Amino acid sequence: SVLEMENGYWWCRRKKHREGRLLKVGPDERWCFRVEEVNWAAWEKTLPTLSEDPSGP
Amino acid sequence: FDRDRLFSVVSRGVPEELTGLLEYLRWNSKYLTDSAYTEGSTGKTCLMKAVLNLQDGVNACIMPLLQIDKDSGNPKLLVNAQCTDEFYQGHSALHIAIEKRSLQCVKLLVENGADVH
Amino acid sequence: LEEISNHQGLTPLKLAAKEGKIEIFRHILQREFSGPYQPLSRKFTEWCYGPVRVSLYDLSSVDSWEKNSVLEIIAFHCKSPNRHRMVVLEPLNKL
Repeated sequence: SVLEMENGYWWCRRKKHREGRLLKVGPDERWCFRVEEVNWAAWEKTLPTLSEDPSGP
Repeated sequence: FDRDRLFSVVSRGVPEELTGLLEYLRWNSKYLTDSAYTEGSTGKTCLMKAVLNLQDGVNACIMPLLQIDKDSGNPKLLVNAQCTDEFYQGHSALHIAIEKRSLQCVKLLVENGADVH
Repeated sequence: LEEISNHQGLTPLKLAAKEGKIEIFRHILQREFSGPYQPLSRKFTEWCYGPVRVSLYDLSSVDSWEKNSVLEIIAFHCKSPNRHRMVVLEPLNKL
């Protein structure tokens, strides 16, 4: 239903909105999509992240 | 001397290039707690950048940076610097050292005047 | 090697979505590597604060802005009994 509503109607055609944001991965710039998960069992800072500061959507 | 050179050498963490820093602030009455040396995005102080880019448990240029802002004599202290953003209102470098799960950097922070409240 | 199209016009991710093969589809759609071989990853980590963590999934040839996406191929092109089990795995559920 959302894949048929994204096209819009037959008379007028809807604009194609891009999902996510064009971010830079280490320049390997990709269109990405953030999820946010709460894991109470990792506790490991031995993992490289893209950014250093948290940020809202 | 500019701000981003200080941010690059505090993100790499090597303690040599802060020599020439201290008297430079003493040349122009600057401090490490104003809006000129901290970012206008959130108020990220170079101490907070030092704890955010620590390597293998301890960033080697934190105690030189606390030594420099001990000898320069700021009216508002460096370890009690908090962000002024509406996203980070009150967030200190002690929260970064506790968040990065390192006893050594929070020990170096609270040994040098970090308020714990 | 992922962006090579075959004679039907499909990459390996779109072929795993058309053929309905969910285990290789789940593995391609969220794979993370460490150190070297980092540009051939699709699930990155933007930041981590204690327990909360933001994962940046790549949606190159996944969302419907493309002409022949993975979502159009799952919904309209696949003929499998596990066609509904592919729209419930991450990041397609949140998307």
